[PDB]
Parts: sequence; structure tokens; C-alpha cells
Amino acid sequence: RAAGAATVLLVIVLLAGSYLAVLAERGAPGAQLITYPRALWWSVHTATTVGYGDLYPVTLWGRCVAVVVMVAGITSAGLVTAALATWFVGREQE
Amino acid sequence: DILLTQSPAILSVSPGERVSFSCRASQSIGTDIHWYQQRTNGSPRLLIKYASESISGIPSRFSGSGSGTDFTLSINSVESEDIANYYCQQSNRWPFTFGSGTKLEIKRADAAPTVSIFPPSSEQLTSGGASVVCFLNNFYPKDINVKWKIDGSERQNGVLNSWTDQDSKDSTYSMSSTLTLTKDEYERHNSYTCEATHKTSTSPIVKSFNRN
Amino acid sequence: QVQLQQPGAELVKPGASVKLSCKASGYTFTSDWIHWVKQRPGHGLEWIGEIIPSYGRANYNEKIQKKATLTADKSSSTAFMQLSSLTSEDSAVYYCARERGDGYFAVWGAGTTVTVSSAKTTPPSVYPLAPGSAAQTNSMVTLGCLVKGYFPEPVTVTWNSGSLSSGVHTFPAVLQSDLYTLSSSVTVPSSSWPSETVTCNVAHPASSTKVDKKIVPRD
Ligand SMILES: [K+]
Ligand SMILES: [K+]
Ligand SMILES: [K+]
Ligand SMILES: [K+]
Ligand SMILES: [K+]
Ligand SMILES: [K+]
Repeated sequence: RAAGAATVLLVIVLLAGSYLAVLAERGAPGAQLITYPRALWWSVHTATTVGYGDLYPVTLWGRCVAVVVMVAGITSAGLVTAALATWFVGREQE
Repeated sequence: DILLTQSPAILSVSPGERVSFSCRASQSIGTDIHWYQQRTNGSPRLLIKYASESISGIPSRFSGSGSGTDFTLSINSVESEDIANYYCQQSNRWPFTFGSGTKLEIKRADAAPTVSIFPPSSEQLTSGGASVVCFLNNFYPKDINVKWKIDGSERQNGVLNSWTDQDSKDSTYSMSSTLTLTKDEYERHNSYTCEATHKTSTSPIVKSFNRN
Repeated sequence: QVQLQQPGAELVKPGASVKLSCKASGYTFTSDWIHWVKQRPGHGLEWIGEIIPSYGRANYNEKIQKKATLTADKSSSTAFMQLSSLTSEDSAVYYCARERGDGYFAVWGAGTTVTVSSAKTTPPSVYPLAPGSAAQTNSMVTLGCLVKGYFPEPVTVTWNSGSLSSGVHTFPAVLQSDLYTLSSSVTVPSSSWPSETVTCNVAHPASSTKVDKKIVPRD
């Protein structure tokens, strides 16, 4: 069930991320992570750790936001797995 | 920072014709180009967003096109109202940037000027003033000349003219010449004339009046 | 409804500093960014800076010499620009537009004309312009009113409180010793005059002064 919790929290990091990311990126010349929408696309593929590179942070706080988003993705992922694992182990104890 | 180059600066097109303004980015910016229209003494107005998306309230006459570095704003069948300035602006990379702008000019049929002359108003005279206004309204081309004659003889001192950018009501031009003098100068001078020689007639157009 | 409201004009002494306003209404959002574009007469639009009210962060145009400082009043929904130590060069129209965070400037303001000068705010003078009792006429008749001896720009001359838009030509002012002078014209059907009124409305933001003056034929 904490995996469920993980999903909620993630979706929140996915939004706060998109936000901060644009907030952090504007002002730094050449930055492309400056509009709310694609920002969100950016966070989604960075969380899924797929990161095509069509968009990437260039500032320090932008990268920090980045790191956090990465970890919410790499964690939820693991937590859903760790969950699944347990379910099958219990199911199997029969 | 991306550089939006807009050539040409002016576009001369005939009514109902199809006109196209081009904006070129110094580098790839996808479709993150937007076009604004600004008329004489008006503010900018979003026309197209993201190179080719409609904005509620903008004629279907307007269309967007292109991607990467070359974009094109387009008006299918220009018309008097469309006379303005067209700027493009990117939002691909910070900071946002604008283009140099592009003036659209229409080509209406020749038109002779409507001339009108006005004696200074008594309210003004009531204060040592005396301004004789003359209007050269709704003509075309924009080339036109205005001469003054206070009593058979030509005058050039106190004559301030002013032209209007092409009109968005009928694609014509208008000019206003004002001859300011003291109540005095005006007192000791009978007739005031205002001659406007335009490309539409070999002879000039005259309009005078006497202080009495 | 007119979302971004900007004061018609501001006069500023060389060296002095003005604080331009922009009060928005309508749909506001935390993702809202208010921008400032400066247009020098006869030239193009030039990004000055931007600010995100729901956070207060402000970035400016790094190429131009910073002469502004953005701020936002959370509650009253107003964005303020502080243009200090100005010079003739700073004299222009300043707009403020709202950006939803998607890149384009949805709506702009009316713009605040700023004139940096030593001179004084001189309200205008409105005299009528009726044809001479010696000039014949046809289906149409051209009347108009002369606005002279005012400063600084701008001036909003209308006809019949705006109800009459068709056939109007407000020429561009002219500068003759710290005083701008312009005149507007209007052409209505001869039949409809002078029976049906025709008054010109002149507003001059720099002095909050606004007058009228019915164009009546000459006795
Ligand atoms: K991966
Ligand atoms: K990867
Ligand atoms: K990758
Ligand atoms: K990659
Ligand atoms: K790549
Ligand atoms: K894994």
C-alpha cells in the first residue's frame, strides 16, 4: 500500500518539478526548460529515467530539481516492484 | 539568444491579393514562433500562436506555417484593416526575442484629395492666437504638396504639416497643414488660400476665404 | 474585459525615476508571468523583463542596460515597474502583457507613454473648425477640432464620446517649443448637420484633463 502512497507523492513531485524547473531555468540564457507544459513532459521522462534529451536543465537549482525528480521515479518504481515481489511471495506461500 | 530576422521591412501588395511575411530564426526553435499585429497607435495583438495555431477572434484569413528556422505568417486576401506592423517572437530559448517588424502597405486606386480650409476660431482669437487649418483628406498616392497664399502672395512661415500613416479604413493618406499667426498678422490680411497640387490633377486644388 | 490597465502617460525629469503600474483582472494563475515590452517611437518591440507574481522572481533583458526593477503586489493583482535615472533615450511606450507560461503574450496593455523632459505638463486647448460661411457643400461635410499647446503626449481625441468612428482622421502631433499641436477631422453627411450634434472629446492623461467642444456652424 505504501506503493500507492508512492504514486500520489510522485504525481506531486511531477508537478512541483515542472514548476520549479521553469522557475529555476528562466533567466539563464540558452535555457529551453522555460514553459510549463514541455516542462512537465521533461519531468515525466526524467522520472521514468528515459530522458531523451529533447529537454534538459542547465542551471544549478534546475539540476537539483532534476535530481529529486529522478529519485522519485527510481524509488516509486522500486517500491512498486518491492510491492509486487511481496504479493507474489505471499500468493506463493500456498 | 535567438535572433529573429524579418525580411522585407515593407510589403507592397494589391487588395484581395495574398501576402506572406517571413521570419527567420538564427537557429532551430521548433514551432515556438508567435505572430503579433500592431496598428497605428495600437498595442500588439496575438495573431497566430506556435507558428500555425488559431486565436479566437482572428480572421480565418490569417494562417501560420513552417518549422525549425523558417516560418511564414500569411494573409489570404489583404484588406484595408490589415495595414499594420507584423512582429514575430520566439519562446524556444530564454530570453524571448522579437523580430524587427514588417510594414504592410496596400495599393488602392489613385485618389484625389478632399481639401477643406478653416478660419481660426473666435475662442482662439480671443487669446492673441490665429490658427488657419487646412486638410488634404483621403488621397493616394501619399505624395502631395501644400502651398499657402495670404493675399495673392505665397507664404511659408508658420506652416506646420503632418501626415498620417496609410489609413486602415480605406488604404488612403491624409495631411494637415496649419498656418499659425498672431491675431495681429491675421488682422491686417484679407484672404487666405490653401493650394494642394496632387498627382491626380495637373492643376492645383484651391480653397480660400476672407477674414470677413 | 480590459485585463491589463496601464496609466496613459508619465512625464519624468532627466535623472528622476517613475514607477509604472499594470493592474490585471480576469483569469489569474500561479503560472502567470507579467512581461514588459518597450517600444521607442517608430521602432520595434523590445523585451525588458518579466516577473512571476505567485513567487516574485524577476529576470531582465541582459543586453540592454538595466534601468528597471519589477515587483508584484500579491493581493491587489498589480505589477509595478521601477524605471530609475532616465534620459531622453528611455522615453517611449511601455507595455505589460500577460504570459500563461506557454510562451506567447496572450494579451497586452494599452501602454504607458513615458516622456523624459524638463518641461511642464501643459493641458491642451480645443477650438472648433466649422466651414467658412462662404464655402459651398455636397452630400458630405468635413468638421474638426484643433488641439494645440499641450505637453506631453499623448492625447485621445474622439467624436461623440466615440459613438462616431466613421470618417475620422486624428493627425500626428508636432513639436514647436515644448508644446505639441494636433488636430482631428470628421466627415458626416451634410444633411445631418448641424441638426444632429457633433462634439469632439479630447483626453490628456498627463493632466487627467478631458474636454469637449461642440462643433457649431458660424452664425
Ligand atoms: K534508464
Ligand atoms: K536512459
Ligand atoms: K537517455
Ligand atoms: K539521450
Ligand atoms: K541527444
Ligand atoms: K530498474
